[PDB]
Amino acid sequence: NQYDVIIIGSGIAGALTGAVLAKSGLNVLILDSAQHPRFSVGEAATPESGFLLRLLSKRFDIPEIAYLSHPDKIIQHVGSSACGIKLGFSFAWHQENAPSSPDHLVAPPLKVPEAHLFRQDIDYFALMIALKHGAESRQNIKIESISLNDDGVEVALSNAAPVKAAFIIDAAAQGSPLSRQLGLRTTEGLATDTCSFFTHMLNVKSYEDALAPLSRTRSPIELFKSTLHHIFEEGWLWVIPFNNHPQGTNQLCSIGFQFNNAKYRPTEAPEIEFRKLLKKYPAIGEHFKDAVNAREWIYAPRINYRSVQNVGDRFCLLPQATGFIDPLFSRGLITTFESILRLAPKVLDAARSNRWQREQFIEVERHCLNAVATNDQLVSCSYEAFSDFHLWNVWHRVWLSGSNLGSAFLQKLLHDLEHSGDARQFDAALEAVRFPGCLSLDSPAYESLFRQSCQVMQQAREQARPVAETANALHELIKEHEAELLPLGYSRISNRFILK
Ligand SMILES: [Ca+2]
Repeated sequence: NQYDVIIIGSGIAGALTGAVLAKSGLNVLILDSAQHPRFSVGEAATPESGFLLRLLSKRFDIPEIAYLSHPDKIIQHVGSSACGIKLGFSFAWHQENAPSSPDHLVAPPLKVPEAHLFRQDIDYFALMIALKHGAESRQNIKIESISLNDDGVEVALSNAAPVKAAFIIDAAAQGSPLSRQLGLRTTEGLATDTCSFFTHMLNVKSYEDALAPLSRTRSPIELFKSTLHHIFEEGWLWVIPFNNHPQGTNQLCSIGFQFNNAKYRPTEAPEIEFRKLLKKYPAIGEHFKDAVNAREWIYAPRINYRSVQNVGDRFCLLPQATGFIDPLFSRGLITTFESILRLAPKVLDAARSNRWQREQFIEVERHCLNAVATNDQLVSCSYEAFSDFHLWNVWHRVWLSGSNLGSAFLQKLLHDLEHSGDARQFDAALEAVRFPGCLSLDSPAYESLFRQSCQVMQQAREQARPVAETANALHELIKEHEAELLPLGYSRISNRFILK
């Protein structure tokens, strides 16, 4: 074969997959119909995504991958416009036909700052990592066909000779091109049904200046220096600044609003839907008095999908090509980076033994499809908890306790790897987790809390239960399971800023 591995898509997922494989001695070809620089959403890093990048870096000995996990390192090595800063997630709740209250907020702060990724700069830098380790890249191409054979894969291209490899990876951020032709993609059975409008803006006012200062909120973090979620019954809006870092030079702020299609369907053009949203929620409008759009609004009428399979003898779909639920909680990048970390060693074994059977990659599929299902439950139940602040306040502890447990588990895996230097042991440890794709990874007590909490929320939606009933039911579940969670005081509802 001309190449060991062909990768579709040259964003961060495809580029980092290409880098680790090329560093490990494979001949890699990255194909993309787009070209750099180009825009992309999926901007909010998490503690999980940070640890996964550091794991990728350490597992494959590529120090530059670890720069992408911390904003100071991004500023220094990628560039001063390449990120904003994030000291936590903040959630501010609103309701139609009532003034918004600065006490209807929750914001768990971080120990260590994470990044708001300016993806045009981040992704190009990541492609450069791959290129410097020997991966070939072809941009602005047109794939005529993909053929999956006994002996390999053939990709036909427009105005060029066909290219051959042993294996193909679909790392495309959108479209799921291999998923299309294989008939694997479906919306059947998903609880989440949401649309999205997104763009980048100049002169978006900070939360502190527009709505309420730190003296009024009593928040331990500036909401300006956080991934801000404005939440309400039928949907939510993100405020993700790139212009909030003291050494940063980016002027933009990412803005996206999502609707639950069961509750509200948009009928008009994006700027009209935006102005109607700000009329419904004048508190949110305070961000945008002097703001101007720095690109066209993108509308996606349904962002949710999944796939019935995602690996074969000669292929693997990375998580973005397999399934997506919603930007809420930024679970997409988490799933993506863990999947690469699980897949890459198996592709190396396969390339070195020349054995290419679906069974070799079954744990990659298991993690991916379980992650998407969990993500679907988490988000759909969250969209229901948007109906009331007190309900949201109680419910958000279910997400937080899980995520805290998952991060702690990933940190432990990193620490073990760094002190032993044992890559096989790490690969086995990640594969041996009891709940791959779930928020905790390995806590039966947490996953009991999660599953019963999700049941409470789905019943509440199906039978239109009172929000005070639903909140109390969740609160008792947290109290029941609290002893087996990290000791952060998840059950004390009066504390709206759960500190590490
Ligand atoms: Ca080779």
